[PDB]
Amino acid sequence: LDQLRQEAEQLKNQIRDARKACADATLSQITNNIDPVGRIQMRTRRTLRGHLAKIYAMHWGTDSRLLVSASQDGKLIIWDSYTTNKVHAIPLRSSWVMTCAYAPSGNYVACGGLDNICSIYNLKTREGNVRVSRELAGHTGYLSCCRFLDDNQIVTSSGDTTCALWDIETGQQTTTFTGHTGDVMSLSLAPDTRLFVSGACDASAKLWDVREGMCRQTFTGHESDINAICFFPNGNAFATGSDDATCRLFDLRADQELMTYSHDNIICGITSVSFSKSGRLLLAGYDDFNCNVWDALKADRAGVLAGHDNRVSCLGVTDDGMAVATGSWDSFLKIWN
Amino acid sequence: TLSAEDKAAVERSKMIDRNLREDGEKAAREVKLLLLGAGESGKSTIVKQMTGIVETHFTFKDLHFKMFDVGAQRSERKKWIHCFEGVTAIIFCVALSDYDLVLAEDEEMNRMHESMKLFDSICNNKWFTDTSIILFLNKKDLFEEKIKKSPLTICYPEYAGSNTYEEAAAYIQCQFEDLNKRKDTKEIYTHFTCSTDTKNVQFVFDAVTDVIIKNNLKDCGLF
Amino acid sequence: ELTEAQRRGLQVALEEFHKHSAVDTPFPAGIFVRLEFKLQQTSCRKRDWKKPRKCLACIKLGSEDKVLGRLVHCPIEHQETQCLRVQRAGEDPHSFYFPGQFAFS
Amino acid sequence: DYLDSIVVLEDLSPLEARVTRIFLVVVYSIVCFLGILGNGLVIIIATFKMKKTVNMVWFLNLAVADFLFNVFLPIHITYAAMDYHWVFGTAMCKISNFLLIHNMFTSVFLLTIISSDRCISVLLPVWSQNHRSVRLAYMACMVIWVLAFFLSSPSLVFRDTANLHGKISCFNNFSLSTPGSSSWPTHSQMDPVGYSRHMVVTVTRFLCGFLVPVLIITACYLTIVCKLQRNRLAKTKKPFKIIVTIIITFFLCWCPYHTLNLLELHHTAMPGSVFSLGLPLATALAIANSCMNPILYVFMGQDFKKFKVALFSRLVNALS
Amino acid sequence: SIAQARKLVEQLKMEANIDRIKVSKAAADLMAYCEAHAKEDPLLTPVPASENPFRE
Amino acid sequence: DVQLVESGGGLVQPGGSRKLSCSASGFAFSSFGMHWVRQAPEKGLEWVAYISSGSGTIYYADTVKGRFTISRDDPKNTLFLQMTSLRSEDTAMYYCVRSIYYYGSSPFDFWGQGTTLTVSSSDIVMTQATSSVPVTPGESVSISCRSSKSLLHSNGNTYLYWFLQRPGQSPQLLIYRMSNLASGVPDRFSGSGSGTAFTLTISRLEAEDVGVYYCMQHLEYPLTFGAGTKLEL
Ligand SMILES: CC(C)CCC[C@@H](C)[C@H]1CC[C@H]2[C@@H]3CC=C4C[C@@H](O)CC[C@]4(C)[C@H]3CC[C@]12C
Ligand SMILES: CC(C)CCC[C@@H](C)[C@H]1CC[C@H]2[C@@H]3CC=C4C[C@@H](O)CC[C@]4(C)[C@H]3CC[C@]12C
Ligand SMILES: CC(C)CCC[C@@H](C)[C@H]1CC[C@H]2[C@@H]3CC=C4C[C@@H](O)CC[C@]4(C)[C@H]3CC[C@]12C
Ligand SMILES: CC(C)CCC[C@@H](C)[C@H]1CC[C@H]2[C@@H]3CC=C4C[C@@H](O)CC[C@]4(C)[C@H]3CC[C@]12C
Repeated sequence: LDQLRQEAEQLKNQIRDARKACADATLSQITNNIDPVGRIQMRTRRTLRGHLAKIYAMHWGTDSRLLVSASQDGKLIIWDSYTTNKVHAIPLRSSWVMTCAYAPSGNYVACGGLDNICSIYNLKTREGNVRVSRELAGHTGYLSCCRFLDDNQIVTSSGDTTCALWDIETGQQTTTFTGHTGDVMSLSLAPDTRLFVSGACDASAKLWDVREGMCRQTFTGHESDINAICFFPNGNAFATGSDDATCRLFDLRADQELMTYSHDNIICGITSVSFSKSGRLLLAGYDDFNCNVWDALKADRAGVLAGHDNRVSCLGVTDDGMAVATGSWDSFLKIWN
Repeated sequence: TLSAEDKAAVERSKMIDRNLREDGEKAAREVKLLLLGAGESGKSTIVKQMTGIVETHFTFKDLHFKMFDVGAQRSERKKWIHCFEGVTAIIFCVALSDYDLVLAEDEEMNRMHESMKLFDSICNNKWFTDTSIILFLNKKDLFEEKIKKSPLTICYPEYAGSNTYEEAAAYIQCQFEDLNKRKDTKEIYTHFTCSTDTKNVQFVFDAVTDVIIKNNLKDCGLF
Repeated sequence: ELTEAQRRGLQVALEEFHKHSAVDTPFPAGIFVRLEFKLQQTSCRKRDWKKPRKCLACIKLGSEDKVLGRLVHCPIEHQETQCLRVQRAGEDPHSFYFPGQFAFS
Repeated sequence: DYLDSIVVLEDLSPLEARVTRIFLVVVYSIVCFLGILGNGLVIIIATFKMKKTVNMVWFLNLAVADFLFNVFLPIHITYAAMDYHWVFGTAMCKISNFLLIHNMFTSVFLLTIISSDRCISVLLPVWSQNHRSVRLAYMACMVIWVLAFFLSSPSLVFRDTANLHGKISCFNNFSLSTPGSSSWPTHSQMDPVGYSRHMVVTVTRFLCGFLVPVLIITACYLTIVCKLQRNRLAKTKKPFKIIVTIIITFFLCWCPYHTLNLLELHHTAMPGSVFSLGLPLATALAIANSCMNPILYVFMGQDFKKFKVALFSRLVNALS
Repeated sequence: SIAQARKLVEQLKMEANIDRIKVSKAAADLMAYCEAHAKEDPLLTPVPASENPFRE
Repeated sequence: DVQLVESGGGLVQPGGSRKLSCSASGFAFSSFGMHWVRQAPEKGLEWVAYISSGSGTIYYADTVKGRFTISRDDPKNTLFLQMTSLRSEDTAMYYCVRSIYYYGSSPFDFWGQGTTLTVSSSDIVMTQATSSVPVTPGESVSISCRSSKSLLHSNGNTYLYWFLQRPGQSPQLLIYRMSNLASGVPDRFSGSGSGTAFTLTISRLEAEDVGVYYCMQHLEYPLTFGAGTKLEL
């Protein structure tokens, strides 16, 4: 029955033409009246050391003072940002780790990697040591990103074209999101925690409703794999970083690509993308051994962070948006301000 | 200028750092080997002689070996490959009794051909620019039995030689070893396994000892 | 005053410098005379200064007409010590060489 | 009237003598400056941009010893500046000579320990992998400083000075009756004490600073070369050109000084010009094995390449 | 097979019936949000060291 | 199942010696600092000694400094107190307290059962003027403690602790850092105040809250306690 292929062509063309009709102007033309941010200088107010291998993940705590970092050595380290003191040093059962998560309440942490298992550790145990609270299994690929929702709910993304919403007490997959045609590499929850976004290794991003479990929108435009996704603080837009050495800004309600950020002197893709609290700044981490601070409203480049020796592996910004913690494969975590 | 509790926190942090450094020193004296193959090309048997990631820890002549098998992870080699960098060696198992065999997929494709392209992709990867390969050639006996009936020319329509096991095996080795385009930094310690004795681990031990000597000489700055 | 073997041709040497109480230390190879002040001294003369000074003058005479070395300032640590310095002049070094000189240790 | 002054017949010969003095103090200063710069760079590299390896202890201790030796060198340089006239007294001549000797012996022992560590690393790789740690190296290095000091102990006590003929020379007097105000008849022995102590100190330093270290270094590096030849692992001529230069320069830099010190045991039958002209040259050469150690071992490593290229490119960018 | 094609067609049909707005409206909303919450961000306008927690 | 059991007490002739043993069970003893505290038969609590994790820091009270000794044995997780040359003022009840210090931790959370010892016959001072207050069930109660020095540090922390001791029971931690409630404590307790003047309030008073309340000065390792406020009837 070849008719279904023609039908798919028909709806695809209808969607594309409706999208083209909807657009009337460009964000650059509308924004070409405001004063540019200028030139941002940031200094490493603190350097955190103690890892003996590459750093593969990092998540800021609920406050602006605690954070958690994972290394391929096989260690999860909890750092007190203000005084560089180490609060906890959890040894993992598998050294192949590619993700991290910090619970909003601060009671639990999450870990995962090539073992296809999401391990949830309890931080505040009355005995006085960190224990493995739970071990969730059911994925058939490497875990790429896990983010907490409540103290009793997590969302994971695997490399088998599948995202999942779990239930910590029962340990069962409450909901499964499928539809991607490649490995999912990033995940970002909405500020209201009612929906999220996933970027897969087929140059596509998808919008997911947590409770319903069905996709709502899909955005294309990239020409390579997608390595990182960040959500705008407004909750109605997001940013994608790809291996095409190009960032893009998508909007949900309009369902369009607003701006593209790229330069002729950049040839390596982005590995981590994160907005600022005001939304006027976008920080990206390349393989050029440095991080770059663009201007999300004018599509120019403002700042650079070149403290790390090797390339920027993971990047995040404080909840109040003053410090920027960036960890790299050369076993260093720099706190810029 | 420090409170009573803050000094105790600093003491705890220093103890944590001490433990981390001790763990790092203790975990840096084990030889790590990656394992790769094409299908069920004798990999299970090779592991027997000596989900996801499968780690096997064993000991030979006071040397501790950790071997990582990634057979389960089918999705995308490129994304997880960079995790294994700085490994002491890469074992590559090739079943050479498959010249007359094709995939379960009904694509006319002889098993070593995809093995050849997999070897080419792995050998010339930018991560493994100075990592030695310990290529093993398996199923020697079955190949020897089959070569009398079905000639090797069905796989290689260029070979001009007798249907004898020795020279056919030499041809296969020669056409599996030319793909190394980086002959200046890395080595290919080929071996004809499946002899069913305690000799594969000996070959691996010799290769890793040579790699250890080279790494020590590079570290000392004398070489 | 004067011992006849010295100071007679040595004012002659001093005034050949003019061209340019006393004692003597007799080193086994030669005599070193110091002069502070002596009689027969005269005010000022021309090149024919032998034809008709009260000062420190270190001449290591040697013997008679082979006069070894003279340093003589005449204002009638540095001055007197460098006056003694001429003791070496006309000796062979390494004769009083102390062990461990010229080296790190 | 009042005559002036003059100095007559002294052999203030411009040839040899004065010019040799000027040239040697100049070369002393140049090599001292290069040495201090090199050792300082080595220390900062080993402390900031270099990991906590077993090789770190060896290089750090070698750099510290060389830096201290070159820091204390210009006191002797300025002693040589004024025609060997010590104007600092006996209070700190002993201290300076003791520090010089201690640093030199520490550097020699550290070179020997580095050579032996490399030899054991290449010969037995399994044992080196299993039983090598930073704590072991830190311990070796402190035992070294202590032993050398014991070996540098003979200094100071003999170091003494006298104003003979208006000149003060800082000399070791092994017959300790010179501080007891005993005279000497020039016949070259205070037999019960003089040759006894002089010979003991001279041979004890000569053997333990030149004979054992050179034999051990030569044996270890020859074994390394033989291992590298019988099993083809070279791929480049760099290791041979490093080993050969190390052995040759160690021998050529530490043989003349020790042999000229040994010849001082009989400083009467031998001529006079040999010591005065020879000892400065051996001093020069010697002080030259402590300005090279830095290049051959840690400025040939991988980290020096990384720091060099990275910081040099970033400072060229700063120029841009 | 055929069922998966029908499911994909149905998914496209559901996705094709979402409400959409003009790009200019989203642009104005983004600009308004960025300008409104601009005086607080301690990265666009750095705060002095008096209340900075990280300087030392 | 995290009880601590202490032994070694009894009648002692003056000038004797003794060993006090605190045996732990059910927690990571190697990561907890340990304190020995003393309570007189009729007076309040008094700090005696403190030992850190790894035995890298040991502190003694000035009244017994150089007279007693402390030690820990991690493999058998047992705390030892060497007591020597006992005077007539050393008869008391000894408590073995655990405390772990990191960011957000709660020191002095758990207290031992206490062992009795009878013997035959600058520092911040914390005062509690209120000796006793008569409280009927169902009221709101306030307890005020005062200091001789500012307990507020430059980092914002105010090191003041509030403990409760029921009749014939070991002391229990109520409030740590003057504002944070301990685990398992009902929400009806609260604490506030400023430097040199702190106040603990209890709302909807119940039959259980009968006991003696103590304030605690943790700014210095002398760890001066208060006189204690009694609530009865
Ligand atoms: C006093 C001097 C001249 C003696 C010379 C021999 C010394 C320097 C040699 C002999 C054997 C050598 C050791 C052999 C093996 C090891 C173990 C390694 O983990 C650190 C280096 C160390 C410890 C070597 C250091 C150098 C060594 C101690
Ligand atoms: C003549 C002797 C004393 C020379 C000593 C130096 C060299 C040759 C050797 C022999 C004695 C050795 C040391 C003996 C004891 C210690 C202390 C221990 O905690 C670490 C190893 C260490 C440090 C050994 C390492 C190698 C060593 C330092
Ligand atoms: C007059 C006295 C001081 C002479 C004694 C010799 C002095 C110069 C020696 C003896 C012990 C030595 C120290 C021993 C250990 C260390 C630690 C090492 O990582 C760096 C060098 C350092 C810090 C040494 C510096 C020099 C040192 C202090
Ligand atoms: C104080 C000053 C004069 C010391 C100078 C030392 C000189 C003579 C020594 C020390 C460093 C040495 C060089 C270091 C590097 C190289 C490259 C190597 O592949 C072969 C040896 C070679 C070519 C060496 C030749 C000799 C060399 C130049």
